[PDB]
Amino acid sequence: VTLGEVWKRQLNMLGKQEFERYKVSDITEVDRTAARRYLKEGRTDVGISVSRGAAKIRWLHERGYLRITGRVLDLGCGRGGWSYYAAAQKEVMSVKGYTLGIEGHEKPIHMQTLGWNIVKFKDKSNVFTMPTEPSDTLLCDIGESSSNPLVERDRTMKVLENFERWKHVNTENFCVKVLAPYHPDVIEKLERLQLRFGGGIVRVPFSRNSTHEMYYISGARNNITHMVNTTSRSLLRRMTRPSGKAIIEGDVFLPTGTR
Ligand SMILES: Nc1ncnc2c1ncn2[C@@H]1O[C@H](C[C@@H](N)CC[C@H](N)C(=O)O)[C@@H](O)[C@H]1O
Repeated sequence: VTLGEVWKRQLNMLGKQEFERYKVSDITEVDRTAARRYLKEGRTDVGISVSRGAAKIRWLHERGYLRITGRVLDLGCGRGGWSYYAAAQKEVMSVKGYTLGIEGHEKPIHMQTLGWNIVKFKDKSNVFTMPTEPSDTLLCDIGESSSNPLVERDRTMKVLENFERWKHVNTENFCVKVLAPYHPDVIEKLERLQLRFGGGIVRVPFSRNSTHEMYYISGARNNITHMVNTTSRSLLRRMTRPSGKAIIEGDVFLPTGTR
């Protein structure tokens, strides 16, 4: 019924080469070559980011959709790309990152980029079972893709329900992943969250066309349905006229040392 639902159905029907071409079409992308080379040599001292995810929070921060201040909580921190980006910012007092870490490449990776000494990581943490704690800036980047839209809907609602649980009175700043924002249930829930907490929703250009993920943020006020639909239209437009080419820019580089 929604344009996002049409997008998801069409996406799932794409042939293999069509899918690969489509997913990068007109997206923005950071060049990860430098960071990967250094990490391969165990060079944790260097001013690099541990993940591609850092590019998303940099865009959100630099473009004024999110202020990053005080006590930062990073729910689903993974390797720590957002946590280390936050730690380098002058208004940040501390960072606590929690993540499941049920694989491997997806546990926190220690680094010595700026403010590393004010970051504390806890692996094997389920943020859904944990008690909440206060924060000034609440970040959450959880939402695991599924070809099944109903699974994506369920996962999104769970994340939003838990976000509301964690969203404290002193939480002025927030950024939550909305995996599948186009589902009517998700739109309806976000609208009620917005009445309580204000804020708005945004598409980060570093997201692949193969996901409809958007971010609910504190830094801008906008119309949820309008913003989601505009993204659905962009995604469908790219599907009918795919360039097959991403726009590559410089990675998230950071200063180094203690704070
Ligand atoms: N219930 C949960 N509790 C804690 N972490 C989770 C949960 N579900 C998923 N995760 C983790 O959340 C992470 C999401 C990642 N996309 C985060 C990337 C991160 N923002 C970065 O820049 O590196 C994954 O590593 C998941 O393992």
